[PDB]
Amino acid sequence: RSRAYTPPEDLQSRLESYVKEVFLPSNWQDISLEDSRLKFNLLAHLADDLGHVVPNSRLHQMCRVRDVLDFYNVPIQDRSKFDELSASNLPPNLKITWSY
Amino acid sequence: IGIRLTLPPPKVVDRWNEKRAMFGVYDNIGILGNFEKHPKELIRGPIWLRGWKGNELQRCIRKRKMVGSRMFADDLHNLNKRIRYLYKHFNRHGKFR
Amino acid sequence: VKKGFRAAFRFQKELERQRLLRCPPPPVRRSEKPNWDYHAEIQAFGHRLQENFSLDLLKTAFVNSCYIKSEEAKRQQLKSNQELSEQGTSFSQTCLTQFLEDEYPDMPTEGIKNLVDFLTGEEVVCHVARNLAVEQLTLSEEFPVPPAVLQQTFFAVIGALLQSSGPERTALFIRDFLITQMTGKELFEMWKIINPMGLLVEELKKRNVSAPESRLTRQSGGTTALPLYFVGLYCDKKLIAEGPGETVLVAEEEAARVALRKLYGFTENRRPWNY
Amino acid sequence: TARGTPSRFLASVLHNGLGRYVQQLQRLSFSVSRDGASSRGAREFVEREVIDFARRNPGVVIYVNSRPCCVPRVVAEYLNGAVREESIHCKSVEEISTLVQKLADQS
Amino acid sequence: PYMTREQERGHAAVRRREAFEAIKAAATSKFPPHRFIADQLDHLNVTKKWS
Repeated sequence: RSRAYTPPEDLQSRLESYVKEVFLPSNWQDISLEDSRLKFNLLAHLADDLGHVVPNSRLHQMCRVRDVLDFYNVPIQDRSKFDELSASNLPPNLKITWSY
Repeated sequence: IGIRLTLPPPKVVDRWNEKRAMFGVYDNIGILGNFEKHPKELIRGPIWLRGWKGNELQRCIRKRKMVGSRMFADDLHNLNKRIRYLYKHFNRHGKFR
Repeated sequence: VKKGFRAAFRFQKELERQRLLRCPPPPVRRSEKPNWDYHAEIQAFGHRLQENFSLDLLKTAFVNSCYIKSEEAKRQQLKSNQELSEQGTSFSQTCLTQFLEDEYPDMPTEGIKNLVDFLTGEEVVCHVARNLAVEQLTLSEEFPVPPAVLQQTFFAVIGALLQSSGPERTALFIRDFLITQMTGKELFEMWKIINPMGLLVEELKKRNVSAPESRLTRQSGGTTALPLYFVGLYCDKKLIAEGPGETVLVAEEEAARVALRKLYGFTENRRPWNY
Repeated sequence: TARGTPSRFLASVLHNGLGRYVQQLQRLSFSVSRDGASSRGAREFVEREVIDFARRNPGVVIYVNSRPCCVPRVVAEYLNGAVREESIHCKSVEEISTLVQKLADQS
Repeated sequence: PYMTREQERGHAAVRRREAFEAIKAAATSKFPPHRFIADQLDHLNVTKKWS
């Protein structure tokens, strides 16, 4: 499978719905997930629906649900620098070839 | 003339052999093995420097007094000569004294 | 064997350097070496010279006859160039003649036409074209392209410039490239004549003045094998030129060349061309 | 030393200041290695600087090869046929920028 | 000369004292330079790639 991921807007609403299944108290974006079981449940649901699972080195930075929302609102350009240089609409006098 | 005219055959080094894929396995047998062993007693080689370091003179003294009764005659004479010379040098020659 | 690998590779590169300085390869068209895409190079040629061609015209300006015929022949296993080139050479001769008539008023039409066909001659046009990278883009059948196809292509480029962006811009183009080539070049190195004193008397009679009388101004070392004679032409007690030589006859001839320059307003002290 | 090497007289290409000025460099040819340390300083020059150099004087056609080699180099082809080869192995950003500007600013 | 010796006495004392104090601060100020994490972790990119 592929890495590429771009944040759906409805994701916002999606998050709340998932939180509802595993938590009723408002100010919901500031729920604290230090209870490990609930954190696992929420993150697994988001991963299996949106096809993007949090990295190990970022799983401790996010202790509040606001941080889950913040992390899921960043895109990932899963392309080598070849594709981005090509897509940068180079001027007329520049040609790049890549032998792969 | 001090240069060749044909490239040597390109050596193939298998960087993922056995003896390269384990270099250091059990090199921490103490800090996480209840200290039963010591890495000293993992290193193969001569009986007189399994886990020991010294200069040439000390090394040859150790070779003498630890295996210098099983070593062939001419080698032993060379060794005693070497001790005599390195003694003279280390103890009477040099800039610093 | 010394164990190692660096010196072997440095030596291989040195030997290939020597072997490619000894037996250089047969020169091949720059459109068969690596790093070549035609469209980008044409557009860069346009931008280099500070003009904005019509890309279709500038593409048609390099499609010589020879390449078209050769490709047609190979197709057993496209517009032409003559039009743009003919328009270009027509405009080139007209505008060069107009320029030189404006700057130099006192020259006959034979000298002006000689200077025109020099500045559109094969050698000078080829020089400018080679040092404008035209033959790299030129399509032909034999590389290096012969001076003929090369001249035709350069004037085809000027023709496309005309038909794209106007006589005035094309005039400044010709001014910037062709007319510059007569800088430093003295007159009679461009206008190859013989027997100068004849043309001198012809011109002075056309101005209703006597045939000029020649005398000896300065003389040093008359007998030896390295003499210097100064011959001065005169026009009834007034002097119109003098010249040095190693014979009184060559001195006469070159004083004639000097006077002929002075009358035609083409001396070395002339006001430089105003760019 | 002067005697042991050639010489010349001061010269332009085509009297290159009278009518106008034409940039003498037609072409630059960068060769870089996608995965190789020696080309590191060159690699970023294809990411950061080359786009602005390409736009900053448009008469030069810039090619970049991106082969799976281990060595870079830059070929500077000029109007009058001269080819200036330059080596950029084991170099950095600022010195490669200075080199390419120096190539594109001389006959 | 402008000022007899008795007049110049100590007139530029303040300037000399502050200059010597600047010397003393410069002398006393020597110490090893700092050491940042950025240097040690930016040496770690002599193995960049494209992919």
